[PDB]
Amino acid sequence: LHTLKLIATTMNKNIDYLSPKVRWKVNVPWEIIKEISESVHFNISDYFSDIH
Amino acid sequence: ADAQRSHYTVYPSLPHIPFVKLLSGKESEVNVEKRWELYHQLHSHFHDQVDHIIDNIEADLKAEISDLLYSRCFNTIFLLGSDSTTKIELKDESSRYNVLIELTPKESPNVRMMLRRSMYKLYSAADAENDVSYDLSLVENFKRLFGKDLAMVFNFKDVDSINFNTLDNFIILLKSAFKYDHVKISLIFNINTNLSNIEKNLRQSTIRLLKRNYHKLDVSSNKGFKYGNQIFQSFLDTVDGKLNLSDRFVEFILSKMANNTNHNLQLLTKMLDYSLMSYFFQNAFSVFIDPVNVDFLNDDYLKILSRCPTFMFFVEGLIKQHAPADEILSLLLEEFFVEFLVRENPINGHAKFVARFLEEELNITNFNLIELYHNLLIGKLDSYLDRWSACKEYKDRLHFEPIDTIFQELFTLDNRSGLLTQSIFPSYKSNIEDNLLSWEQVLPSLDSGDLDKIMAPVLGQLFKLYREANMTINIYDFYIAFRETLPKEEILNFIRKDPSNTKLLELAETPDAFDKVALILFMQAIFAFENMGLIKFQSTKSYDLVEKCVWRGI
Amino acid sequence: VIRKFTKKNVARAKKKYTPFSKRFKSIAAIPDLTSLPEFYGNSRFENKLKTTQKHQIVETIFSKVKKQLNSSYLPARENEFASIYLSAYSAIESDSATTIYVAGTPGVGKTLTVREVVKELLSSSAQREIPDFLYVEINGLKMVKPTDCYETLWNKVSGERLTWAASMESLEFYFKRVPKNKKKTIVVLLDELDAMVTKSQDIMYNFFNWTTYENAKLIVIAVANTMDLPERQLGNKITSRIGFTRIMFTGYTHEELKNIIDLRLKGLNDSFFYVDTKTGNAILIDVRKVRLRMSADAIEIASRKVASVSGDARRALKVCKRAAEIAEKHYMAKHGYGYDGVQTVHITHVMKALNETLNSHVITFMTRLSFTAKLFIYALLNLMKKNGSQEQELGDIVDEIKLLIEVNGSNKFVMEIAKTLFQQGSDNISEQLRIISWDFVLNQLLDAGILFKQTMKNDRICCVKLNISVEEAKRAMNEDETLRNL
DNA sequence: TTTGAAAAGCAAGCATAAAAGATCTAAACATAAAATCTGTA
DNA sequence: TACAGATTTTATGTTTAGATCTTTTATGCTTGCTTTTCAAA
Ligand SMILES: Nc1ncnc2c1ncn2[C@@H]1O[C@H](COP(=O)(O)OP(=O)(O)OP(=O)(O)O)[C@@H](O)[C@H]1O
Ligand SMILES: [Mg+2]
Repeated sequence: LHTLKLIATTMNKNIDYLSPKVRWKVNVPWEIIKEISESVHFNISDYFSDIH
Repeated sequence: ADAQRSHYTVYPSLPHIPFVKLLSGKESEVNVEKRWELYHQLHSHFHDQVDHIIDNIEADLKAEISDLLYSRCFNTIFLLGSDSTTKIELKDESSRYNVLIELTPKESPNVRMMLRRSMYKLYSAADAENDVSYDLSLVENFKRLFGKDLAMVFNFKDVDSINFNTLDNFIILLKSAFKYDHVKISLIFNINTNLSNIEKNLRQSTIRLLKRNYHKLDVSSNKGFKYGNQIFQSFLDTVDGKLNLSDRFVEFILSKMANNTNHNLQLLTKMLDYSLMSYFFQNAFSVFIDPVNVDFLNDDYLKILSRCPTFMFFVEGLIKQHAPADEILSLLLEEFFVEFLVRENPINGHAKFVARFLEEELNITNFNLIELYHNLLIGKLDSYLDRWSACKEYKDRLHFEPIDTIFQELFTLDNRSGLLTQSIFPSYKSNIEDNLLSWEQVLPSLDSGDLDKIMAPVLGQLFKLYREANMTINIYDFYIAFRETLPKEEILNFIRKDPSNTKLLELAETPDAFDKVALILFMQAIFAFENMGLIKFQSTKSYDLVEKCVWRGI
Repeated sequence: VIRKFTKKNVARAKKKYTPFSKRFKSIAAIPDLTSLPEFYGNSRFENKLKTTQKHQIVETIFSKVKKQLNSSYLPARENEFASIYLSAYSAIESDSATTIYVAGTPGVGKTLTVREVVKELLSSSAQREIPDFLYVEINGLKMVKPTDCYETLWNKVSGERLTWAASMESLEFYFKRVPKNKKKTIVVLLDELDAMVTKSQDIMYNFFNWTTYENAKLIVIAVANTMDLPERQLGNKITSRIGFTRIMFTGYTHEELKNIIDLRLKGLNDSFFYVDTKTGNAILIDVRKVRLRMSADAIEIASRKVASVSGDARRALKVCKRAAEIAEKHYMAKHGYGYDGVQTVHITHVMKALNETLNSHVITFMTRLSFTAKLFIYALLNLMKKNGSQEQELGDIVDEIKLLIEVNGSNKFVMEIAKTLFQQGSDNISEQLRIISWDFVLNQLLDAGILFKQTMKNDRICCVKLNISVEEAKRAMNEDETLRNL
């Protein structure tokens, strides 16, 4: 998932994967993750309905 | 010192097969060599078919790309699930240079490098069959220099990895070649994720440009299961009449094959290979898959084969059906073992029969032969065939009940010991956590014997206090907690055991001796934890607090 | 072969690669280098720049004063002359090797007195009081590459042309292993030594290290602009190991500059000239006899102003030349003379020539700008008066300009000019977000150096600062009769 | 069935880590003319 | 020695991999007040 850049890091070249200073973030929009969650029948909207 | 070097070569000092002697070492070396050679013919018979299948994948896939590539805009091909390993061929088409250009994201940091590498490769390929500038005026002057027309086929490898702004600007750059009447351009995109992820990163005018003629091609090995079924059938015809496959093994194959999508066939080959190595390394009955070794029966073979549960069930059924006791004691065998290892086991041929009947007689192609074989093993083939709504009239022809044959447990591929899990797909960090927490399943408890008996090894003792602590640990309080577990008297007796070391004896009579020893061991274990990745110093120049990073059971 | 790039304009000099360590078989196989016609120097481009004139030049009485105050044409440098001359003379007569480091600010007579010491040494060697020597002058600011000094000095020593690394090994082998009886003494002037040491300290350390050799017979005079150049380019251990002579050159006082100027003008002041009354040509002694003078207080205040600021002879000589040029310009304009009783260079001419140096044109340039540019500067000054940041966003300047136009609606000038500023006086042009000539005056103030603008492609949040000061801007906008009342 | 009270939540302010990149250096990769070294002749 | 040819030397251009420092923004700590579920009467 990192080499496909659906997940991203804070640094892009010479990445230290095993350092605790390097953090991770998602790299897909809401529509992509929505159709991914409906592909597996996961209720991803239920974790966002009560928060806002 | 070589230990402090970056790298060094050792020319070892030389002062013959890795198979060992089974039957508690009482197996003959002839049987060991015969097991070795038997494993080699089975492995060769499987892997020749696997190599032929992989070559056929390459040939048919080049054929499909060559068909789609031929017969004022780009000609766009999207290869979905490509992994970009295939060598794309272009034909010989007279009065026209067909030049193929591979570009990777490493060769593409900006549009300038893309154009310079592309025109260098174009000029080199045109010269291979006066220096020039490596820019797009080489394209417009191509018929003036070389005399023939130009057909460029761009192959972008790992499109999910190239920066999309650079790729968009490169496509817009290549649009400028449409005003030359001697140039046609084809683009091949190796898409790994999906097409909707690609068009959300490209600009809308570029998508409108690419929409004029584009062709999608699912180039994955998962599509139709056509290549996995050939590999699994090749393994079945290797072991047909010799070895059986358990339902646990095939279910394990399916479960592991689901978890990897881009690289499925060689994972299947690796799993089947390791199961074959494990069987031929652990089982002394492997020589009996060849009928010429039936004179090699010894005592230890008989007491190993007498513990088979099929033999157990057969003899208790025999005492159920036969009232006299004289015939029962005669069997409790060497001649009865031989007559049943030559059975045909027609489940493999019937699996081939339903495979060819589903493929070539009902025009149904979306079936997994591994899943079909699992359903035939568990006895639910009808519950696998009642999905396509066309095997209803053929439900009674394809019926098969499983025959639990006698002494099949000595010739089968299973996983009830977890060896395939521990070797190919281990729970790596869970194994590290469980070896740290328990540690009596690693180090033996032999019965400095006293200090070894009543004090833990330092890393496990540190991990026991690490696991029960909070996210943020004070280092001094951690050292105070670690010092309480240690024996204050037996450690001081332990460092006085050797009278030759004088400085340690001098340090032992210090009134601050035990705290120094505890702090030294604590600091060494703390830096071992820091190197393993278990803790992290949340600072640069204090080193007073640490943060927990790893939790057991996650 | 298909190339990945081409280098089509490579011009390579025909310089050999073999150093002097391989010219002979052994150290005892080296002949007398003094008795060789290529060693130690044992200009054909003048006739390119030659032509014949048709008309005679009219040499005006002030042109003698101008020509005789040039830097191309040693009062006050006697202790420095004595120090350099005795160090070099004592090292030449003892066949030793030494180095003299001379430092100072530009124009204080460093190169001039080093050259005068060298010519006095050459004259003493012509009288056979000291043995003969070669003179090499190496200027660090007259090079393409700093290593070319290695190419130059060896070419002055041996007569052959080598590459710089081979020249460096050749000079090392020459100063180390060649015996003293087979070589000549060398005096090197290393002028502008900070130009040759910027990349690294190899040339400095090599030239200072060669003077520590017992066989070298080398005199290195190194001239620089800072004093701590050897102390910061080499360590204190190295500079203690060489032990160079250390000489500073302080700037001239006003009395020394005055003696320099009237020694340039010794034969011309209070002197008679035969002047052709129809052309203006003057001959030093239909023809008028004119005396020529420069007053003492003019030279006095010129040398007093120069010695306060810089203290160098070039500035004092040049303001005297500029005063003479101003006087000759007024003289030629008055008499109607061409190019082909008492004439004096007055105190006011020296005043005006000094005022061209002293004054700045920033305020004068800003008072002659257009209304839009002065509006920009006024809005900028208002913004740094309000928020006090010294960097203002361009959108804030736009809004402040719009607010200053909208507030002063009762003013006659703003009411007359607003249609010009926002529509270019035309009813077919829509009302613009910027004033007319907005980017024109922004680019003009950036080109003049009045402003500084950061590099940012958002034109609104991009920041701009005054690059001069706030007081010249305040003096400029208070001059304008429009801006100063609103 | 209450109850109360300590755990959890929240926010203003602030010191500090860290992201993003501007700027630069050096190594790998690449070419090229003059000099210099090799192998025959 | 002579000389064509191969290799070195010196000199410079092209591209990539990585280091350091600056500027702006995220992030965690502290302290004081407010809500909320669970251990106990
Ligand atoms: N003592 C002097 N007597 C007469 N003329 C002098 C004297 N000093 C300097 N000058 C004049 O000023 C010019 C500048 O002197 P010079 O070139 O020696 O300066 P410098 O200290 O080497 O300067 P820089 O550091 O700029 O090279 C000389 O060429 C000469 O015309
Ligand atoms: Mg000078």
